[PDB]
This record gives sequence, C-alpha cells and structure tokens, in this order.
Amino acid sequence: TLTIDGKNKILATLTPTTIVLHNVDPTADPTANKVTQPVAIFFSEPNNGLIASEDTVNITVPASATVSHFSLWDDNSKCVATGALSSPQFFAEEGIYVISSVSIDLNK
Amino acid sequence: TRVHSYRGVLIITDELTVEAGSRVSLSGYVSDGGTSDVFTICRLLD
Repeated sequence: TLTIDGKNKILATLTPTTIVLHNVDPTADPTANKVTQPVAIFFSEPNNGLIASEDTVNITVPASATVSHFSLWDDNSKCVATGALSSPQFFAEEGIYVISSVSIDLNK
Repeated sequence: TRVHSYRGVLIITDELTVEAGSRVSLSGYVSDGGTSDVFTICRLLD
C-alpha cells in the first residue's frame, strides 16, 4: 500500500548492476544453470516507482545453449531479482543475445 | 513486483572499405634503325 513518493524513495537504493542468463527457471537462490557470463547493466533513476535498464545490453551465448530466464545481480554478488524473458531462444551456433530493456516495476 | 523484461533486435555497426593500387610499366630503348621491308643495299644518286 506504499505511495509514489515512498515507492520511488525505495527503489533508489536497489541499484542492480549485473545480469545473468539462465536456461531454466531460477531456484530460490539461482547458482546453477548460468549459461552466459555476467555483464554490467546500467539501470536508471526511479520514476513513478519503477526503474528500467537504459542501455541495450548484448550478451554472448555459447553454442547449443537455450535462454529462458534471467537473474539480476548487484555489486555485492547477491542475486536481486529473477524472471523470465518474453521469448526464449536456442543458439545452435555462437551468437549474441540482445535485451532491449528490463523494467523493475512496483505498480502492480 | 513484476521483474518482467523485454527483448530487442541485434543491431551492429561496421565500416567497410576496399582499396586497390596501380603501377605503370614501360620498356623502351634508343632507336637503332627499325624493322623495314625490302632490306636491300642501295646506291643513291643526285
């Protein structure tokens, strides 16, 4: 039942910095199934209680790999949030996976 | 909390240029006569 002023004055401290891709749904503390090497992801300023990534992030995906779930990480090597990307994909060969944006939101 | 993400397109930028060269080769020598027709001895008269 938080208010926008609150909502915003909360996610400002979150600051996720790293994103890791996973083949299957993450566990309570996802440590296995890490398919891609971690990469930096620059987030943005809270506004209306939701923060979204600002840079189109490109991640190398190894051959014969599938990507369906992601886990954001902070600077303390502690997984913050977990979810699933809209469209999974199989990379039969060496390729690059692109994420247009990820939006941590609290409006629902 | 949603945590729901999105997905984009693979956009890449590269600058490509192909180049070539040129060289001019010439072979000449001082004229010492020349291939003539009917090479015969002659007796000029004025």
